[PDB]
Amino acid sequence: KQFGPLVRWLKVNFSEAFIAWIHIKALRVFVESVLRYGLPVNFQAMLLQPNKKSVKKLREVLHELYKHLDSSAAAIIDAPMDIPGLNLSQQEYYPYVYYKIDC
Amino acid sequence: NFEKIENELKEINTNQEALKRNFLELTELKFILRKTQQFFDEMADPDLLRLGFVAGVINRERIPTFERMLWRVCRGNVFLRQAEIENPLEDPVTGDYVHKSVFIIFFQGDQLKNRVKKICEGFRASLYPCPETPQERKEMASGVNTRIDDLQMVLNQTEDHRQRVLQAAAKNIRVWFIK
Amino acid sequence: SQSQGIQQLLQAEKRAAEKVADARKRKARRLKQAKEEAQMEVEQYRREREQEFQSKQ
Amino acid sequence: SDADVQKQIKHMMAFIEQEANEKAEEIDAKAEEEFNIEKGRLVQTQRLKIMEYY
Amino acid sequence: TEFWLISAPGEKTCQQTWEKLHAATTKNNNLAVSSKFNIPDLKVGTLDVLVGLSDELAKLDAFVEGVVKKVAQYMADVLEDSKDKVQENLLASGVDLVTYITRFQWDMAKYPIKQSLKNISEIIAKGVTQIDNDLKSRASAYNNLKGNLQNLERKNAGSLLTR
Repeated sequence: KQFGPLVRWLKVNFSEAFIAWIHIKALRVFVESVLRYGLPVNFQAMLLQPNKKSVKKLREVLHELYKHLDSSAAAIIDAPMDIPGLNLSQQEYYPYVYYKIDC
Repeated sequence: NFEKIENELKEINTNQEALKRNFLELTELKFILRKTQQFFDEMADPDLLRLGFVAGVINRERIPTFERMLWRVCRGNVFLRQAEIENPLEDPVTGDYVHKSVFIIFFQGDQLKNRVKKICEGFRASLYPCPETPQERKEMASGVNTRIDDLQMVLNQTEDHRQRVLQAAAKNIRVWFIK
Repeated sequence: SQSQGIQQLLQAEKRAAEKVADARKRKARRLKQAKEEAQMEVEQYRREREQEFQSKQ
Repeated sequence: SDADVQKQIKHMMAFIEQEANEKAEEIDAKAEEEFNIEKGRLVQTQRLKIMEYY
Repeated sequence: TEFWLISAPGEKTCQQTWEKLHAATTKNNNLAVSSKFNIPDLKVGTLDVLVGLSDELAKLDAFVEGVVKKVAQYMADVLEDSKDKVQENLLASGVDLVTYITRFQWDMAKYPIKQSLKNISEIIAKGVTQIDNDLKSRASAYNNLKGNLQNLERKNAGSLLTR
């Protein structure tokens, strides 16, 4: 009696939950893009899927390309651990705005 | 005689540290007040509430990491400036003479203010209060310029008093010990 | 060299502050204009009901 | 670097511009709303006093 | 599978960035498949408000990561007898999850673009928290029913004393 309704409800609700997930992803992207590149708004993001074992060369070439699109004069090389205070860094950094989806 | 000698020694010894701390704080504040106007040295046409402002002083060898951490936590829009303060100055708490850099940060609102002040305190800098207007700057400059000389005067005279009373004690301590 | 950044920041702050101040002045002026227009419409109703009262009498 | 200085300053001027714009438009909307509702208040109470008078 | 989102910050014009990131990159080598994420041009708040949203949407992403994949976990646990082809049982819409994501766009019908990022994120958070409690209730009810059937198995298990 109850298995069918539960599976139907979960089927419908995962769609809404994930749509909300990617909505939050997009808002995250937009806020971080504005902060990184102050106004006017000029951020038309890319969705990229890396290929088999492509990650190394792919990110090397992406970094080489974005050297000047995002200032290389700061960060990148190293960073201490900023535990003290309200917030601390939990993400890697690069000469670009990068986020991810774990499908 | 022993009670008074030791008690006065204790009291002067304790007060010396506090006076030292406050005098060093006021000295650093005077230096920051000095450099702040140079940082405004572009064009003085004006006769004299959204941008927030802070200033302080750091040790060398921290500057690049500190700057890049500010730039990464508050991306692209925390306006930090700095300059060297020539000749070392004692850290009042750390107790080391070390090379120093006066620094400033400008921000737009409360959220950035929180991050800036917290990262500063985490890096264990020294802020001290700072002005926003030329007359405030002059007020603080005079208030510190009198007080630094006053505290140095009292420090030196009280240290001379230490010297006198300690000589008086040492002249007789051996006989006191034997008795 | 270094000072121009602080100069521009302070002057932009001054400009924004003056703009928002003029906006607040606008708020006050428009509020008082609303007050005056309210009084004039009250006066129009008063005149009309004055005429009706005279007709009644 | 100079590129960082100019880009950061550009961003800050843009953001202070838009902060001033936001406050200006917000105070504009509030002033219009309070214009309407102050008309409402004053007109209604004074007209009701006139109601009692007549 | 995993997908990356890259800023693509204009370069004075959208095309001079997007075309070089996609076509020039893939022609340099086939290291990655490329497409556009179709960001919506939301209304911008104050920089201070945006810095607050920085933390808000920093924590919110980690929160929704948990909630959505908890929905997926309980989905699989309820459908354990046929959880194979899990990606279809999950798929929000389309034929494949990649097919879905490579076509994503801001959806007005669920939430409108006009309101502030504050309010929009708050309503999305309401949705996700309600989803969490709905799981905690309904999946727990199904779990209690399953445990009841296991109690039945215990009633039918062991020696005749236990049975």
